[PDB]
Amino acid sequence: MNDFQKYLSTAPVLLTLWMTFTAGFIIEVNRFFPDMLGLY
Amino acid sequence: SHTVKIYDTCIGCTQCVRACPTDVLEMVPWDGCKSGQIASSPRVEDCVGCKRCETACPTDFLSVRVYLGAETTRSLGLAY
Amino acid sequence: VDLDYGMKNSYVPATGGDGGQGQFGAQSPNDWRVAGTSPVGETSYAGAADGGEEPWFAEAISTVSLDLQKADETLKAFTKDAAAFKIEEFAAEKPYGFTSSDAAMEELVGKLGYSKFLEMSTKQLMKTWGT
Amino acid sequence: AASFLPSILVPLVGLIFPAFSMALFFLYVQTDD
Amino acid sequence: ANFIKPYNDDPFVGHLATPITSSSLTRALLKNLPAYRFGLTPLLRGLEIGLAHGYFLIGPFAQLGPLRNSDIGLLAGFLSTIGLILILTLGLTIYGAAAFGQEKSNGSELQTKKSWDQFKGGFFVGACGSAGFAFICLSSIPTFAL
Amino acid sequence: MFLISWRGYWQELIETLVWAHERTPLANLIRWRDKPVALSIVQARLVGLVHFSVGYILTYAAFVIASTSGKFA
Amino acid sequence: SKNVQVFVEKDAVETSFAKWAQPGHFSRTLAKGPKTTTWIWNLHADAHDFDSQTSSLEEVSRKIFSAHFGQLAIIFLWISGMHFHGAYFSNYSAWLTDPISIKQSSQVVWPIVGQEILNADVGGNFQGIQTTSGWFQMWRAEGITSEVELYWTAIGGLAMSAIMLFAGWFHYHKAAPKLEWFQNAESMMNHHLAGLLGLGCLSWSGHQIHIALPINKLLDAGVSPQEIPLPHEFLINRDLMAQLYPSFSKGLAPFFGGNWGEYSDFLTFKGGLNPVTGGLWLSDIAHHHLALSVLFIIAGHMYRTNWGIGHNMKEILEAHKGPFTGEGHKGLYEILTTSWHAQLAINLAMMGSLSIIVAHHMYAMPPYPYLATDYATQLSLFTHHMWIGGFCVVGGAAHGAIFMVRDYTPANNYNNLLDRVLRHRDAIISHLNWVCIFLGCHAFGFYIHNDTMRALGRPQDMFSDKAIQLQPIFAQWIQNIHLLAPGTTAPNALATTSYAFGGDVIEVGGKIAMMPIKLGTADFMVHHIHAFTIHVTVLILLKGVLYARSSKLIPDKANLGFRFPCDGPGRGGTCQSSSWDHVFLGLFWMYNSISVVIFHFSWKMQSDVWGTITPDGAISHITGGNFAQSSITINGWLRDFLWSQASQVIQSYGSASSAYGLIFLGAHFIWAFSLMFLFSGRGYWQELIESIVWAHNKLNFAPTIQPRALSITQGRAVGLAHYLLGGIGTTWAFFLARAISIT
Amino acid sequence: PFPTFGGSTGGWLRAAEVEEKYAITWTSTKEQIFEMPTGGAAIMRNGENLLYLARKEQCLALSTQLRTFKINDYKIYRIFPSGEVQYLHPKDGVFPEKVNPGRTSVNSRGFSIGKNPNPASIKFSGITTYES
Ligand code: CLA
Ligand code: CLA
Ligand code: CLA
Ligand code: CLA
Ligand code: CLA
Ligand code: CLA
Ligand SMILES: CC1=C(/C=C/C(C)=C/C=C/C(C)=C/C=C/C=C(C)/C=C/C=C(C)/C=C/C2=C(C)CCCC2(C)C)C(C)(C)CCC1
Ligand SMILES: CC1=C(C/C=C(\C)CCC[C@H](C)CCC[C@H](C)CCCC(C)C)C(=O)c2ccccc2C1=O
Ligand code: SF4
Repeated sequence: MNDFQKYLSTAPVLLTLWMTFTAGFIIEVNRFFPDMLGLY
Repeated sequence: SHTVKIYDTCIGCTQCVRACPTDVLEMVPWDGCKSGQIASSPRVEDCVGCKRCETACPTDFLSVRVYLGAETTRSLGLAY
Repeated sequence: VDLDYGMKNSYVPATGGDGGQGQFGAQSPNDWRVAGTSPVGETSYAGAADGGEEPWFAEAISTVSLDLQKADETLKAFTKDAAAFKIEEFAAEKPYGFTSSDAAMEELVGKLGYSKFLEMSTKQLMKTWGT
Repeated sequence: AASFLPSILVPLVGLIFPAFSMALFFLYVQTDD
Repeated sequence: ANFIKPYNDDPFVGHLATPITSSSLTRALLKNLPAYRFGLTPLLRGLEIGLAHGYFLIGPFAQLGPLRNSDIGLLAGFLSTIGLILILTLGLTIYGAAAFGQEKSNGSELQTKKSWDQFKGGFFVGACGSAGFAFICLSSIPTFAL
Repeated sequence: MFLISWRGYWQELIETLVWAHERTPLANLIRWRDKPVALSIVQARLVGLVHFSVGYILTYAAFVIASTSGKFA
Repeated sequence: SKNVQVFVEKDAVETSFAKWAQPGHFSRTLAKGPKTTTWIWNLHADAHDFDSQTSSLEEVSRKIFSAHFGQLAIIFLWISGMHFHGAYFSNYSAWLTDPISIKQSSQVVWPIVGQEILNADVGGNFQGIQTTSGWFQMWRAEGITSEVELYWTAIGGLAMSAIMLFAGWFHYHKAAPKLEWFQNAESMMNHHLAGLLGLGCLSWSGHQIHIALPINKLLDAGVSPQEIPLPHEFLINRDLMAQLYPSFSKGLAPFFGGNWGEYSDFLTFKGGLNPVTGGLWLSDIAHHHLALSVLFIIAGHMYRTNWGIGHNMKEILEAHKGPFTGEGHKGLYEILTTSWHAQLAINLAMMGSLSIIVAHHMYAMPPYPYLATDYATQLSLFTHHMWIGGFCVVGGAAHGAIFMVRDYTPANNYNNLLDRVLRHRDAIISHLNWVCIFLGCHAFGFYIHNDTMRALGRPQDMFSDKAIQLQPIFAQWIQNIHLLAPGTTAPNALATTSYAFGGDVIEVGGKIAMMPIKLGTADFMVHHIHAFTIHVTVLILLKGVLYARSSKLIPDKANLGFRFPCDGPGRGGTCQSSSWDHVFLGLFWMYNSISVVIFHFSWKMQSDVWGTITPDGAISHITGGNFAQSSITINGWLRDFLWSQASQVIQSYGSASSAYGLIFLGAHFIWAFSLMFLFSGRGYWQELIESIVWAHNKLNFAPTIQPRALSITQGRAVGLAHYLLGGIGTTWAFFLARAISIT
Repeated sequence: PFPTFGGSTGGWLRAAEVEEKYAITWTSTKEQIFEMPTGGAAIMRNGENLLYLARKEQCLALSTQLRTFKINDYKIYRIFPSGEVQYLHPKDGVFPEKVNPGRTSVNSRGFSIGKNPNPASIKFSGITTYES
């Protein structure tokens, strides 16, 4: 477990997870609040 | 042909003279360093300009500097 | 042997940007710019090799070689000064029953050949010449 | 007539002149003063 | 059996004695070519070489040139060949000047200034004349029919 | 070609060509007086930049002229 | 005891996640830790170079076997996904009913951000991206009929993927074979040539004879997919098969007896293409595989194993020596049984060469139902396999060079073929250089000559079919030979192997599937250009292999390695003199070569083959036959091909083909981006980085892993990578967009 | 005393006959196969061996290989067209990597690389900063 957590703490892995999360939240925002070119 | 100069920062590691592909460098007696030896360039007429020597120097800045210059058959490595 | 044969070349060092003639000269005394092949029964590159019935491949006929006997001489001549320095130091360190530099050289080189002599420290030499 | 000049000069400028010039340069760079 | 051996029995020269390089056929052909043949004077060497090269050069120009289909096509081809010969002759002259110099002595050695000049002259005469011969020959072609 | 390919490759190839000329009968008669060698590092850079530049200008020159003239003239 | 035995070590490597948390464990140097950014890049570049990670062949070998299992697992997952996507996100059922109208689609995009436009109205009450891999045609040939079957094959794929992954772990951590096991070439070849290929073909023939053939006959006749009996029904009820093929009634009795003729119903040598589907007759394909199977199985019994009979490859190789080749093939066996790189070289080159052959043979002789009329799929497959082939071929050369620098031993190679080759390398390279110049000057000169002539208003002086003509006489002759073969040199055949050589026009759905392809002056000119491109590629690559260890310029290149940046600024400059650099340059020429080939295919087909034919004999080709008089000049290619056939991509915005337009532009960008890595040097970048780092330091912060510029070699690699991606990507979009429209 | 080699197209050319040539010599205790810089494999003789090359680097490269075979008695010479010979390596009998009393320093500057003069100072002089 400890060792696996270290692998999951490696730079490449963390970047992918973080970017996936970031991408996801951006996509989700556009799904519910779509087509915005300004704050209204 | 090319010009090779050695500076006082040499430490007599002998690495440069062991890397020259054409025996241009030698290790001569000296007292400025603990090793008691310094490098010399007695036969620069056979330098091809490889700069392998510089790559081997351990000093902060190369104690052995090769300045490329006039070119001859020997310096241009022409077997023909 | 003319130790300066190579140094005696047409090369003239430039002011700045040139290492110089170095230790053995920078260029061959002879000029490489010679002619090409010639018809049967003729010669072109001065002291060239006759191509016989195949003048087209005359340049492949070697005329420049190294005599093993002559090789020994060149080794001795070019390393004469080094030998001198070596024996001189041996002489300086109070040699046992020393005679003459040359004599010592012959004795010391009679044994330990010559190459070995050149690569031996004065201390080793004195040990060797203890007798 | 001057009108004939294009057909008398162009052959010279584009063929004869360049040739001789190149030849001279070669002889100049291949000579050892 | 090994058909490839070191050239001149020198294992370190950059050449090999292959069937192509050293066969009776190759040796014979090269020995009797005008360039390397024995006894030919510089002029004659050039002449033979020129006669050979001029005859085959008129063809390309005559059959594939700008005025090939014109009635004066063969004449034009001849002129074109002469032009090419002149260019090649200039080259020979220039080469000699650079390679050999200005004054010579040996003599009768294709590789000297005088000999080279004679060689060049022969080439020009032979080449131009050979081209002319081809013009005469190509003027009327035989069908060799009985 | 000059910008992406560097000297080492070409020098080795030129060496082979020298061998051929010296070993081919008839052509052996003629020889060079200046040893054939590959272009230098900086030289190639210059040659390449010039080729790139000349082509750049020439191609646009044709377009700007033919396009404008062909349509409005 | 037995010459061939199984030797395996139990519990060789412990399974744990410790090493996973220690990046760089494989290397001694990298293991120490990161001090500069170079460490990161090196970690990824030395990951699979096992030879440098260990000094024992056994260990290297063990890793390779397991790694291969991993690739197989990935491949299985890939295939599984495709079948699943064809079961849940496709219009196969509708297409199956009306193959001519409905367009194949197996990918659907989520309705996010207007990307839905990409979901086209393909047909069959379905909206999705039109795929071009040819899955539908293959499935029809197999006799899938349903989408339930596709689901099950998908499940099988997933299962297989898992099995392979387990095998990899098992044969590396629990049961690792020893070196002796690996070094059994004769056995391996016997097994792979009789079991993998022979039994494989036989098994496939079984499926084709018992399941595919019957179902496809019914489909072609007109039977609705739902009305066709399930596959198992055919296998059980022999009577049903007898109705379709009236020989199954006799059973296997004819086979055991010598009367193989009775099976002529399903095993045939018809030749040509099925008129209804436009694909090769399945009956012929069944006989094909059956015949091949027998051949392979017989061939698998040629090498000695443990029973005396057979051949020993070493003996065969050593016996073949002649007067002009010294010791001959002596020493090769040891090389190929003690060097993985050497083996990869040969294997990789042959694999790539096969792909190129597949591309040619798969268009001339369409193998699947309803494939020829689908111009998009045809173009996609040809180009795809042409590329895969080029990369593999260059790769073979690369690994060949790695062998010379790392595994070649002078002692084991005295006066053998390899030694003698390296002893006349100057001659070989010199001659090839000339051949390349000759071909290049003459071949490309033809085009330049024509351009000048047409521009100068002198069309009668061009090398054209209407002026000075350069006809491909030899090829024209072979075509006639192949056309007249059926009934003569091939008496039992009924039609030409391909209609390309000659014959009639096969049309399916009003569209031309195949037609005689004629060869004229333009074809001569282009074919010789192909020769030039290939020859130059070989020059660069071969020079790299031959001069890998030494050269007149750098006599000790071997010690420097296979991938060194240079030797220095001396000797006039020694930049890019490694064998790696030769591969680097070779790839650029391979790109050029393949690009021209694929363009030839695209224009020739759209001009002299593809098109529509009326009920009566009126053939209208897509481009109109412009290839003959337009492909003879460079301006023609720029105008009648690139400029005209690119009207689709540039005008794709606002349509389902908009993606191709965006990718076309993106690829151009990446191609240009690469030119900054290919023209610049590390020095400028390193100095720039220094100034940037100054800023970070001025604000009291800077990375301990000191930022450094990419290595010389990496710079070149990054440049080549982006260059290739951009160039190939651009054509990818260009072709696909154009094809969708033409189809 | 030539080693056993079958020939190659990578040997010497005209320069070796009209400009300059090189030669290496060594002694072996066994007949073994070595790789020659020119390209190919050769078998050395049990005793004295002589080989000709066109470049000094080619000769010194072979010496490196020889050291692997534990041979350290190699000698390199340069033969001019007229027959003159120059002994080049080991020059003083002692390999250059080993300090030998009696060798003088050459091309040495007694200061750090950063103490060289400024280019502008030596303008119109003909000398370079590193030679100044
Ligand atoms: C359009 C760009 C272009 C062109 C024209 C060339 C041209 C060439 N490359 Mg090259 N190359 C390029 C881009 C290009 N390269 C790029 C971008 C790279 C980077 C990867 C390379 C990398 C590269 C390598 C690594 C190699 C080449 C080689 C070659 C040569 C092939 C031999 C040949 O066909 O000679 C013919 C050349 C021609 C240009 C043909 C056209 C010339 C006319 C039509 C023929 C008649 C003209 C006549 C001789 C003189 C006319 C007189 C008058 C015009 C003054 C040739 C000089 C190979 C080589 O040198 O081996 C031989 C080789 O090894 N190239
Ligand atoms: C301004 C320079 C110039 C000029 C005036 C010409 C003129 C000509 N060229 Mg041309 N050419 C040039 C530059 C030039 N070229 C360049 C730079 C190239 C390289 C791309 C070419 C490549 C080229 C080709 C490939 C061909 C021509 C051809 C022709 C001829 C076609 C017309 C005709 O009647 O042919 C019919 C020919 C004749 C009626 C024969 C005319 C008599 C000849 C020209 C006498 C030449 C003798 C001359 C003094 C020798 C030179 C000596 C030297 C010291 C300069 C014409 C004489 C064609 C031709 O037929 O060549 C002759 C041809 O095939 N040219
Ligand atoms: C490299 C390819 C190529 C080829 C084959 C041709 C061919 C031709 N051109 Mg063209 N041209 C080209 C490129 C080419 N062009 C390019 C790139 C340009 C742009 C600069 C031009 C511009 C051009 C012009 C402007 C004109 C031509 C013309 C011609 C024609 C005249 C031929 C001539 O006089 O040659 C003369 C050839 C020779 C003297 C020698 C030929 C080579 C020999 C046969 C080789 C022999 C080798 C031998 C077999 C070795 C073995 C020997 C051993 C057995 C002993 C001919 C059809 C003219 C014409 O009328 O057009 C139709 C013309 O006016 N060309
Ligand atoms: C070659 C394999 C392959 C490929 C390229 C695709 C591609 C696609 N599939 Mg598909 N599929 C495949 C195999 C494949 N499939 C197989 C084998 C099955 C059977 C299980 C399926 C079942 C399937 C379904 C059921 C669906 C798709 C869908 C899709 C599309 C959306 C993909 C997606 O989820 O995006 C979004 C991606 C995600 C939601 C995943 C989140 C991203 C993760 C978290 C990043 C990875 C984390 C990283 C690895 C951490 C490393 C940790 C370390 C231990 C390694 C896409 C075109 C969907 C679709 O088309 O809908 C219309 C859809 O519904 N596929
Ligand atoms: C008849 C026996 C047999 C068969 C079928 C194979 C088949 C294979 N070997 Mg192989 N091998 C054999 C004997 C056999 N070997 C022997 C005796 C040796 C020792 C001398 C080796 C040593 C060996 C090495 C060293 C390597 C292979 C590799 C491979 C694979 C090559 C990649 C490929 O074509 O993918 C085709 C892929 C498939 C067809 C997928 C299915 C694969 C499974 C395992 C087939 C097993 C039979 C299957 C269950 C069908 C049963 C029939 C039943 C339904 C009635 C392939 C799966 C290479 C590899 O990648 O291995 C991982 C490799 O590196 N083999
Ligand atoms: C059967 C296929 C095969 C196999 C098993 C190998 C195996 C090997 N090769 Mg090899 N090679 C192959 C094919 C193959 N190659 C081909 C086809 C080529 C020609 C291009 C090469 C060219 C080649 C070179 C030039 C070198 C090797 C090297 C190596 C060794 C180390 C690999 C390495 O560094 O891993 C690490 C692997 C990687 C870093 C690859 C990662 C993928 C990169 C990032 C490209 C990804 C492109 C991607 C598809 C684009 C996606 C676009 C998207 C983002 C939009 C290893 C023995 C190297 C070596 O030192 O050998 C001893 C070496 O120098 N090979
Ligand atoms: C393939 C081959 C071969 C070869 C061939 C050839 C290569 C040929 C050539 C040929 C040739 C190439 C020839 C030529 C000829 C020439 C001539 C025949 C000439 C003549 C001339 C004359 C006769 C004269 C002239 C003149 C002069 C000199 C000057 C003045 C004027 C006049 C006119 C008088 C053979 C068969 C062997 C064999 C096989 C291989
Ligand atoms: C092709 C190529 C060469 C070889 C190119 C050469 C040798 C050019 C040769 C042809 C030019 C046009 C010179 C030919 C000049 C004629 C022989 C006439 C000369 C007359 C004199 C009087 C000037 C390099 O040397 C090189 C070096 C470094 C990086 C890339 C490359 C590179 O790509
Ligand atoms: S540049 Fe090369 S030849 Fe000159 S001294 Fe340094 S290592 Fe020796």
